[PDB]
Amino acid sequence: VGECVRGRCPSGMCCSQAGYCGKGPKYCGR
Repeated sequence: VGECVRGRCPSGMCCSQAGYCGKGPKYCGR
């Protein structure tokens, strides 16, 4: 979160095209 940690995310978060992890349209969509 913030970064996708080595490409991973914490509990149910998603990874954006920018290598940044969070929850929302640009994270779980694109």
